[PDB]
Amino acid sequence: EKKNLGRIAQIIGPVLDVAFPPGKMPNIYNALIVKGRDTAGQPMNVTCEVQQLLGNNRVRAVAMSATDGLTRGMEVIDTGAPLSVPVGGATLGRIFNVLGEPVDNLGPVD
Amino acid sequence: KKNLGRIAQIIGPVLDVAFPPGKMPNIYNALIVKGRDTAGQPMNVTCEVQQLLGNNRVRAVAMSATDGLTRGMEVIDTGAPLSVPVGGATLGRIFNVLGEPVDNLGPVDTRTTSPIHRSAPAFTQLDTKLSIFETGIKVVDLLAPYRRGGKIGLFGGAGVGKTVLIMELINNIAKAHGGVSVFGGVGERTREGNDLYMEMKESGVINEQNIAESKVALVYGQMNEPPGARMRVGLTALTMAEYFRDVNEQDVLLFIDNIFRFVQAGSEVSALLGRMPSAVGYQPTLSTEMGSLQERITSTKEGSITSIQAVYVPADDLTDPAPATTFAHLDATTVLSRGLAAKGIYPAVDPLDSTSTMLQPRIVGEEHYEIAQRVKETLQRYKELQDIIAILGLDELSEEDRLTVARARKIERFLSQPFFVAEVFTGSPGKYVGLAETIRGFQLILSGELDSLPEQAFYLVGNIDEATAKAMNLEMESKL
Amino acid sequence: DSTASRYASALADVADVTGTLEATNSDVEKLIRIFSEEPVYYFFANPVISIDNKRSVLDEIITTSGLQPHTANFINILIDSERINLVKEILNEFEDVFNKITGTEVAVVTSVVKLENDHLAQIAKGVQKITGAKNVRIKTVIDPSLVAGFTIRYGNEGSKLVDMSVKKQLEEIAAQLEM
Amino acid sequence: MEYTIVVAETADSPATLQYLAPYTGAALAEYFMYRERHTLIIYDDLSKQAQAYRQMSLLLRRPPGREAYPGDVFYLHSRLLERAAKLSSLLGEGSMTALPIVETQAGDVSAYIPTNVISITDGQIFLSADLFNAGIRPAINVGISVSRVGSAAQIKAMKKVAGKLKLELAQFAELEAFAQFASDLDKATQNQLARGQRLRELLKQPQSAPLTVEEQV
Amino acid sequence: VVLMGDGLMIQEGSSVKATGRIAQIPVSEAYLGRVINALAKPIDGRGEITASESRLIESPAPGIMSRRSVYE
Amino acid sequence: RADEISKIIRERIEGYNREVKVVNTGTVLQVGDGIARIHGLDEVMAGELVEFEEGTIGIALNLESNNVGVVLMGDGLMIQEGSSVKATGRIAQIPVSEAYLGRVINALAKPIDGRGEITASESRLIESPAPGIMSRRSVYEPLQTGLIAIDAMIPVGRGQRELIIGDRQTGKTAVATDTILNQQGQNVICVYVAIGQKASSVAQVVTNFQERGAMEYTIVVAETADSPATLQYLAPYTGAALAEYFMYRERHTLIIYDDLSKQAQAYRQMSLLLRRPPGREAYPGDVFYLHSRLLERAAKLSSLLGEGSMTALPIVETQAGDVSAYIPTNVISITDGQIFLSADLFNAGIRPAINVGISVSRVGSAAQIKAMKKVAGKLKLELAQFAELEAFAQFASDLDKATQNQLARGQRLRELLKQPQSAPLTVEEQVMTIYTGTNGYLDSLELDQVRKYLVELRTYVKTNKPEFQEIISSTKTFTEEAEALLKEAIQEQMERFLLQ
Amino acid sequence: MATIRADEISKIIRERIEGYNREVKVVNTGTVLQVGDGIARIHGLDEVMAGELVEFEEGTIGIALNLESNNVG
Amino acid sequence: CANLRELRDRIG
Ligand SMILES: Nc1ncnc2c1ncn2[C@@H]1O[C@H](COP(=O)(O)OP(=O)(O)OP(=O)(O)O)[C@@H](O)[C@H]1O
Ligand SMILES: Nc1ncnc2c1ncn2[C@@H]1O[C@H](COP(=O)(O)OP(=O)(O)O)[C@@H](O)[C@H]1O
Repeated sequence: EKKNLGRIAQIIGPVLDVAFPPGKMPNIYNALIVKGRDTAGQPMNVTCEVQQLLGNNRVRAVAMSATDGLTRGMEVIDTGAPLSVPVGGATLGRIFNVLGEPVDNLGPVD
Repeated sequence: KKNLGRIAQIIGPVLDVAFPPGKMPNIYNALIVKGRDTAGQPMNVTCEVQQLLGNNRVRAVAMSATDGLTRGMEVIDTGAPLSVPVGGATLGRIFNVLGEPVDNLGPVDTRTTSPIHRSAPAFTQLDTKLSIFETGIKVVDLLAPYRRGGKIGLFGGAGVGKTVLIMELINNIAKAHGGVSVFGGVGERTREGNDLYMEMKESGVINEQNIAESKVALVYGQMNEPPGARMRVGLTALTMAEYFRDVNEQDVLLFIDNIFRFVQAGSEVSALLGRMPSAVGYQPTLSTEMGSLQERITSTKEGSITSIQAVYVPADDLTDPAPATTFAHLDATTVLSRGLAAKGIYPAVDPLDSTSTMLQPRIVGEEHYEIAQRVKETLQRYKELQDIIAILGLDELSEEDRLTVARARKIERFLSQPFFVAEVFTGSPGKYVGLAETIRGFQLILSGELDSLPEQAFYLVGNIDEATAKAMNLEMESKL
Repeated sequence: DSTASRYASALADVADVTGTLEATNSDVEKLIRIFSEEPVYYFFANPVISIDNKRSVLDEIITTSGLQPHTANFINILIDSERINLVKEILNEFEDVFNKITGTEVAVVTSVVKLENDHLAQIAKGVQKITGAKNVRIKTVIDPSLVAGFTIRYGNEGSKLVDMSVKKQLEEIAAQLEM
Repeated sequence: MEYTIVVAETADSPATLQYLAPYTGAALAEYFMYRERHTLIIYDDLSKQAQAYRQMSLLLRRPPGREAYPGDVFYLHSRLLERAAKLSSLLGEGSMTALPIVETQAGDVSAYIPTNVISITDGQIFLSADLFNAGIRPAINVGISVSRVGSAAQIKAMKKVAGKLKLELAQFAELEAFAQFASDLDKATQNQLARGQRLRELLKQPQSAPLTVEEQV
Repeated sequence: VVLMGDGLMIQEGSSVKATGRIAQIPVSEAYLGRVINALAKPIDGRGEITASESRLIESPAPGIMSRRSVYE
Repeated sequence: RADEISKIIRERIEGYNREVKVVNTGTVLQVGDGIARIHGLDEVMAGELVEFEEGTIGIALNLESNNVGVVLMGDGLMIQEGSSVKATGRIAQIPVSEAYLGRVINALAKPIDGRGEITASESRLIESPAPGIMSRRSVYEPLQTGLIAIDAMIPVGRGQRELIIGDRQTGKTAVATDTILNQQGQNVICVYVAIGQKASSVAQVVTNFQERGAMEYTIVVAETADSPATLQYLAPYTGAALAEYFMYRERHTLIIYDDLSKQAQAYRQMSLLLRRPPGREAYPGDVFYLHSRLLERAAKLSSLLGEGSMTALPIVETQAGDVSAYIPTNVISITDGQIFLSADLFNAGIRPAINVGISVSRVGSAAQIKAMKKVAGKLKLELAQFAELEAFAQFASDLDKATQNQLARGQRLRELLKQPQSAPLTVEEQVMTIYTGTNGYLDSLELDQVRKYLVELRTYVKTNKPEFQEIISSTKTFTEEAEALLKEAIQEQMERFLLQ
Repeated sequence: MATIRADEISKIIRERIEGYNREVKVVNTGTVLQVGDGIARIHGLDEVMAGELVEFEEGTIGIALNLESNNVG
Repeated sequence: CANLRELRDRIG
């Protein structure tokens, strides 16, 4: 969406909590992509979904993939919407992850 | 030291020290208080360091009584984590968890002190020369042989055994044993331990006129303690054994009562330590310090520590996590099922779950092994037919099953033993048995030679020849 | 976010709405030595004191402290909104939030030698190279437990570290043992 | 009446009394113990005592242990029942005999408190609802109830006559339970079963009947 | 602290007064026959039993060696 | 000598070059017998190890707002609580190479036999993701185990993940080590870990290995109950990394997880101490995450990734004969097959106990060899027939031949299922055994002597027909002349044994 | 409420500390905050009844249940 | 448990 860059406040395992500036706070069930600071040097990004507001510009999400190798206080970007998964009629014969990115090394789908 | 501590929040048996923020001791360190009492201030209560709550307040449980203590009363730190005087001085004296003699004789020298918290021994130094020692109690000797130097697991409900068993075991194997022993009395009844001390005096193994002749030392964490003492008297018995393993280099048989008292004292205090409840309600850190206590007891090429743990399963609920861990800790396990002594089959060891890892035929003399597997199969047949004998009558089943039920009934009644202290429950004198004697006895029973005698003839028997004497006595008294 | 840091950010908010951030920092600096002298802090904490006596002696303090009227309002609201048992921690915790929203940052130099103005300025320039504050304030202490020179604890209050000191000998022992 | 003492404590009187009054009984116990006369004590309704302790303890936010009781109830009842004992003659044979009663939860002895107090005490004695229901007054669940003291705290005459009759009654109950679904029981088994039922009749008391020791011998 | 008397009349603001002694119920003779409720109060219209020992409600157990073997 | 040590000292203190990089650091708030909390650390990642002041290493789990919880990898005595601790930056790798074979180690893979330092060059992340579905393949290679019924009824294949959920203290470790010793033949490097046993037991087991010669090619990572919670929490992960790495070096591998119940018990212990809010049966929510990430790490490779085989054979024991306990119902919900090694089935004398009731296999029969189908389909039928119509044995005396003969064959097959402790009986030992069992060439014999009949049978024919051994090992398919030679040897041996 | 209450957001506490003993209450207005499972912790509104219907910016309605110290839960 | 194990016994 916009540059709603907040700090990853509190991480207890796959439960991770992300702070925010008080201007914009994301909605509930809202997908948030974390620019996942990976050990491999590339930004292997991870996603999450907030089913719990904290009120104090702080969200409560869990991440779909492994949250290991993630530090405190990384930035974040919201989608401003729930999980916009690229489904449709063109997605035949392909294997998917949860967020719908193709995984069977046949390249991307529409 | 120079950290004059201050007491902040007295929460039952758990208390706390306010410290000068510079200097604080570490875990398991002693903390002796300047306590007062009903007159004057010659009161000295120790405190053990578990954890430190950040800003100059720590968490510490008192061992002795937590009454009569004020906030801001001063405590004294040591830096030595409870160095307990164990050497040749301890022999024949009932000691406290504070390393204090309670048998109203003079205090022995404290030259041989050692801290109660320490490193468990290494892995590689581990004496495995596997051989059995014998007792003279048929239902464990035939079935589940006791590994010398390992551990023995005695599980039972409250009132099914576990006391006359351990009394007969010390009564046999202490006088059979050239090495010294230790009885820890961790949370048993004070009367029974007193009576043990009287029995020890009568046996002459102490020879209370002489310290150096006494082959045992005593420590009694009785029920009067706050649980801080009840969780450390176990390790006091441990370090009493440990000095005899390392510094004395002689083999020691080790007699402990219920460890379930100890771990439930841990469960009692973990709520108030600032920790949380656990699985079903015990302490969370169960198996960690449980296995600490365990693996600080082993035989490591310098002395042999055979050991007997009388852990009380509550109300025969075998799903309990601490005896579940101790199951994998032990070497030879005997569950003492209540339904047996309910039928009066003293002692009430179950022939089904009970085992050892010493059932190797290549260590037990393979005919023995054949015998044991045969009789366990027989009892399995009996207990599985128990469902339908109370439904179909005695003689619905086939005739092979008939003689099977009869012979199995006779052998399970033959599982008795008149112990040399059971006389306060039988009145018949105590009886000692062999091992190959019992082997021949059980082969002659289950082979079916005296498979016509009355079922009461094989009851409270020393052996099968004694049973034949009782059989002729019974067939006299039956007609007249 | 500490419970204290909520009101610390509140004090940051009033230092935002006015331009007396240095004046309110001097006021909270007066307040930390006011709520020193532990009978004073105990009396104002002391949860059985009648609250009108608290506010009347508080007005006496406000008369004698020389506070801004908003930071004067602060003690009254910390009385009424009952969180009086952590107020010294609030006065401490205003420091870093004022430090952040001001735009500077804080660090500590721990040398064997009292480092001069040019050296501390070069070190603050390297700190702004690695952090990028505005008017980064690095107070110091000169401790002889080190051997060689400057150690930096920067970023947060104690977060990240660089050094050229007794570390160069102790880690030399570590990188000599080599096991 | 001259040698009995009641220390009464009903329920609506507040919980502090319900916690501390058994220890007042312990205080009377300790005094008359150190005055060397033999004195017994019958603690009664300990489930009420543990329950009122649960009330006062949980109302001070000690985080309770297993099944919402506090954990120190073992320490409580140990601190109670370790008091009553028999002193030696050195301090002068001051004896204290204690008999607590505990309400098991509706015929079930597998509840929380009775496990703990059975581990505390020496001997248990069960009142079977089954045997009192069938009319065996009073009902002793024989075989399942022992004494850790054993017969050494019996007179010499009782050991001299019948020191196995607990065991022998257990034997008879076993054989009778097995012999109910039998068909062709031997005259030996017949005499065993019949004399066991004769002993079952011997375990019958008219109530409030004072008996002498020789009167049972 | 826990009340013994369900303190309706116990009111806020009242200072509490210290005593410095553990619970010690007075015990002597003339107890033989009487009924108190944890406070040395004969609650049957009896009167008063004087007493002088007043041993502690919480006391240590007797000494282990001085415990007798139970024969009688 | 000592001067050469001094020059090693000299070359190392010249190797010290005053590296100036940034290190995250913080101060000790509270330690709590396993839990330690420190504040002032942001840039530490999840699951990262740090190093304290005293030398005790610890790993970070929860990155809380105010402080950060670190859990201890050793003995927590010398913690000072006001001292400073620093960070590292590594993700808790373990060094690895070939030389572990026959070595025993702690959870840090550091040696404890004292048999020298393992010359480990390569290393590996502990929290590695499992290989993907595209790297996964099907199963063709049969795994051998030596046991009759579990070679037979639920076979195991190299690549898949079979599980045994026998109850308390009835023979799980035994049959695990029997699979190990049965792998004396092939090239497969089994991986043994032992968790939460006494050290004397595992020493007894590895001395059994020393006797049988397993120590040439085995590996033991034994983490007894002495160790702190985190070591046993991450020890099967270390074993798993060993397995996956050596599988990436194209070798065939299996693993014996010992007491994942103890693993999970340690996990809920340390986690609930760490104020992870508890979930079902006081275990925190990610216990399934732990077991899935441990077990489903094992897979079968891609045959362009090297075609290594990884087979997970773990052990969970359950309180007092239950199915509906928590972590057993989790691991049966996750893994393919299951095996019920029940206590009364052992105590009945079946050596060893296999319930062939609810024991089902998802892979079923697809991993058995071609001769195994021929020898085993009739066996499956006969076992179903005896297990169903078994109770008529009490009057199979009266019953007709079609149930009577069949019940007699069924019970003597149950006697055939008996096998002693640690007798390595590979495929040619057992195909003849099941063959004469299903052909009835012994049903004239009575109900005890069949065991000595069978051992004399297999010894004589294993000495007599090496061509039968060869055509077993080559075809893996019963040709008719093989079965001819088989029946010939059966008639000869039966003749000799009947004449005694 | 013991550790953390939801009447201490920075905006409401700054709105408090901009003046101590001051003007009228926000009797029908306030800031919604900490929206749980339909659980709205709004500050203000010191005339709202017990069981009172409240209307929102989404058009969704709500019902007063727990009129607390400063917020309305 | 104690019932539930015994109820397992009764079921079997
Ligand atoms: N095939 C067999 N024949 C005879 N005895 C056996 C056989 N397999 C196992 N046993 C015996 O059963 C006993 C228990 O076995 P084991 O110790 O393997 O149980 P376990 O549950 O695996 O142990 P743990 O509880 O440590 O996992 C062993 O002492 C062993 O002697
Ligand atoms: N072999 C036996 N012979 C006679 N009585 C026995 C025997 N085993 C147990 N008992 C009786 O059962 C009780 C069990 O011992 P006990 O002191 O209850 O120990 P625990 O409480 O650990 O079971 C004994 O007091 C005794 O009365």
